[PDB]
Amino acid sequence: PKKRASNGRNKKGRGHVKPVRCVNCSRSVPKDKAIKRMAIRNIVEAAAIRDLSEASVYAEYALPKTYNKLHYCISCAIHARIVRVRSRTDRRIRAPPQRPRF
Amino acid sequence: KTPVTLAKVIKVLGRTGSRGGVTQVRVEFLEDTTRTIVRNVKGPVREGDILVLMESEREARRLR
Amino acid sequence: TSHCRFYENKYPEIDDIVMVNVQQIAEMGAYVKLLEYDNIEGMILLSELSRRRIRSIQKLIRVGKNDVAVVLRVDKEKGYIDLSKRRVSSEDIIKCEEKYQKSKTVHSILRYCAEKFQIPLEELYKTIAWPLSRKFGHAYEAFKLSIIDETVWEGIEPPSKDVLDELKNYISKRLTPAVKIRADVEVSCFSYEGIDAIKDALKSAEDMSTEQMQVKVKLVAAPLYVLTTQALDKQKGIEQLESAIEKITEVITKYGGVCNITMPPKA
Amino acid sequence: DNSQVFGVARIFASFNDTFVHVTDLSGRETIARVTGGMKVKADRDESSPYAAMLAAQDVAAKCKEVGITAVHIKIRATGGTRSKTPGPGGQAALRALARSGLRIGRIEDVTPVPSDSTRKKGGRRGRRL
Amino acid sequence: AVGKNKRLSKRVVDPFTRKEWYDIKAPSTFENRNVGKTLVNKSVGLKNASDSLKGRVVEVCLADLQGSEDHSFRKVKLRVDEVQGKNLLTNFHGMDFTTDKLRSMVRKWQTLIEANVTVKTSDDYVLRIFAIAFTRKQANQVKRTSYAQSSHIRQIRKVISEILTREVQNSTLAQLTSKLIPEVINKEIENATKDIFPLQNVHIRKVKLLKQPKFDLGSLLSLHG
RNA sequence: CUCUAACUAUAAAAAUCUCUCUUCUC
Ligand SMILES: [Mg+2]
Ligand SMILES: [Mg+2]
Ligand SMILES: [Mg+2]
Ligand SMILES: [Mg+2]
Ligand SMILES: [Zn+2]
Repeated sequence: PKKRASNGRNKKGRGHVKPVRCVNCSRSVPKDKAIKRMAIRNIVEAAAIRDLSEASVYAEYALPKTYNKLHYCISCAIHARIVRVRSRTDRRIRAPPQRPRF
Repeated sequence: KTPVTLAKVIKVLGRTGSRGGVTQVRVEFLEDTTRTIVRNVKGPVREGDILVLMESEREARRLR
Repeated sequence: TSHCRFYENKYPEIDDIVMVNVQQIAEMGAYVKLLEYDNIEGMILLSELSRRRIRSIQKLIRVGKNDVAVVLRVDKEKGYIDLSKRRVSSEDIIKCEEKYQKSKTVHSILRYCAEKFQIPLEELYKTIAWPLSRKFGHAYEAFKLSIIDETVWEGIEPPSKDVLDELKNYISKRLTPAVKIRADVEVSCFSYEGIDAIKDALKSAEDMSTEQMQVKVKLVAAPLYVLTTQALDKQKGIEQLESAIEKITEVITKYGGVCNITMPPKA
Repeated sequence: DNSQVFGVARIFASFNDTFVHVTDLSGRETIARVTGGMKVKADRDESSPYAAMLAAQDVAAKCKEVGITAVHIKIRATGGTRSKTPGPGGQAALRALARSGLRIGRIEDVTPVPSDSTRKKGGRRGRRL
Repeated sequence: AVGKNKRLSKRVVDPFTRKEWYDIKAPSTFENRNVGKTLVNKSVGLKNASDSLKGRVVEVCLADLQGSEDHSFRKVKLRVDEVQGKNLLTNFHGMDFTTDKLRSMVRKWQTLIEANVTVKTSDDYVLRIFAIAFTRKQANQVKRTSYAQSSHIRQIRKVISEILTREVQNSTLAQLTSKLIPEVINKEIENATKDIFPLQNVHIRKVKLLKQPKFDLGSLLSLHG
């Protein structure tokens, strides 16, 4: 039976979209079904912020960030903890998991 | 050389490892007490011990 | 007493290949003794012990037996080794085999010397083996030369001349080799007289044969005449076979026949 | 400027065997190339942070003998059609470079990111493991 | 490690005794004209080093050339062409952004408009210039997206293209670079399209270079000191 | 009754299984 009225794809009116490859397993998966996670992080983590600050010319050098949109597979997404199985009445909710920190 | 350094724990970050027998703590050096590391310990510790380290650049990684 | 390592120093170097006899196994690894060098102990760890997944250690290591290994780190203060076993290439084991075999020969010979003279192997190695290894890289080639050319004992000081005499006696007794060099010449004669041709040919062949090595032309086939020579020096027998070939060519060129070659003189 | 002789650190951290490769400003001249697999045994931990740590100490010592006192980090992932996410060792390499006296300037990420891949290795169903 | 099958198919020296340092001199259009030092083999009679230097392309942050930090995210490539001995001169070779800023402004829920133009400057230098703009959410837009229709995008591309052509054909890359440093072309492009669409973050990125006419010594030495 | 900031990072191997099923009416 229909486990998902949206069929998971989130297409509803296109017929075909261009597939994208998985970052981990390189699975040719449609760009809308594939789970996209925007990893924006610090090029140097808090483990070395003090060290870099002390040992860098250009006082108050604003260190750069690194941005990458990761196109996960879906088997990979289940396995790499990116996305989790949910209750059948909980699958309804599409809002992200409530702002991890404020 | 003999670069043996000491580090007093300021807090203990739970117990890690597949065995469940190792722990993870946040140590701060006897010198330069504003410079801290996270390090893995194998045995009973609490806030106050002085670990001995043969390294200083190493940081603890969660054991799986 | 087997001691006083083969090389000029008792400690290893950082990259070498070696061979090891296992003595025991502990949980973290095995601290075992080196045989390419004298006796110094060192660890081989389980993570760098087996090639495939380490399912058993008894089957692989076989304590009390001989294996190939390499050395990665060295303790040059009191003596401790870090070794490796998975990183032995398919080509590494072969040269390890040959190196250990020549070392074992040069060790057993001088061990017999020490046992017959009841003098520690340290002094005997310092007096004989070390200068020879300095001169020619390894003492076994010097032993082969002493079998052939006896100038190798000039400028070397033994503890006593009786030591040199007994060592030369054991060289003559133990390292007896020749090489069976064999060639096959195709006879193709259909000339008028063809048996006196071969008779004269081997009359000349046995004429030039030196005392130290024999020359006999054996007959296996009418076209295929075989030449077998015991190369004691491994370099003059080829010349002997070539001279015999020259003689047989001179024989055949004027009777009226011809001959061919299948197997030139090859060891 | 107080005559800080500059170089570029130019770290390359794949998912195995990270690279630390310092060069002058032009980049045409290569000095102190020592890599991660240069210094660690297991052949599987070439990507490990400790590998990049020791490689970083060696390049720092060599460059300090050279005369270069400050470096420019150019972090590179494996790039191309590959994962193109920075390797585990590169961050440790950068930290150890910043530890060993060297001064740090203008960290950049220079991973080769395509306007598209030619084709990603693995087949349509990819690596099945 | 230390493993090698030796599939090879001491004469050792230290290669730094036969080496030395040259200095990188920036064009006068930048303030901090002392760029850095470059390591070179010692001069040999058979092969002179000065031949080897020319053609080198040094990559320097723009903020390192003007002292300020408003130019932190830009980057300039200089070409080594003329060596004065223990000091060499660099001409402009190219411009680019830093990937950090580029990804920082390429954000979702807004259309990026790209303009590409290959032109010839006042001299015979032939350049290629890329401009990137992003539609801006209005200061009153309760609607959350900020998309632009294809007609607006095409009009904006036309405007940016004509502006870039105008400001290349009317000056030389000396004057063009002196114009690029205070990014007045960005302001002008934003102002010329103010009626069409808001266009936040109008930037000129990756000023390429495709041809050099000849070796003109007079202006190159004139560009220094 | 006014509000968009923090973060990473595990994929070794594991095949197969002979019974027999039994009533709800105060
Ligand atoms: Mg189902
Ligand atoms: Mg989905
Ligand atoms: Mg339709
Ligand atoms: Mg699976
Ligand atoms: Zn996948």
